[PDB]
Amino acid sequence: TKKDRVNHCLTICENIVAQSVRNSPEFQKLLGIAMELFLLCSDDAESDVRMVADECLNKVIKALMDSNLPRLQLELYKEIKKNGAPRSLRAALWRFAELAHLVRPQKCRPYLVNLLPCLTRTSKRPEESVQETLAAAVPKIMASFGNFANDNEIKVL
Repeated sequence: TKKDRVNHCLTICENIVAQSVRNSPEFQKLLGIAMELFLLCSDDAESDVRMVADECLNKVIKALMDSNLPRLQLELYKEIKKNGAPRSLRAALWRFAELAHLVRPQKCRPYLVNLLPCLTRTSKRPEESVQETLAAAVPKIMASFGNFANDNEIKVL
């Protein structure tokens, strides 16, 4: 049934964006649980649950980019590292490729080293939907991180 999941998503979404403090550790615990909730709902059989969780990811990202990118991008990476179902993987992949230009020079080297194993796993997959998302993601990820690579890391890619 769509109604239970739609109402749960929209409730968690509205609770997180309406909260003004945006900086406590308990808010970051709740935020991780919401990124897990919406990226799970991105894979649901019911099309309304997918559409709502996509709108909730886009809302909660744009509501928090001034305050919590260093956890929004961590949870999107924690989904790409799992190598899961096509929809939840894609729902993290294209979002992480948008947010890649906002990452600090202080963290580009860590994120590249952590993403090379993900990029060389997601490249193996038979799904043309995942491969067409990866074709949009690589040009944006490498424009953000490609100066932080060693020559051997480029060759492995």
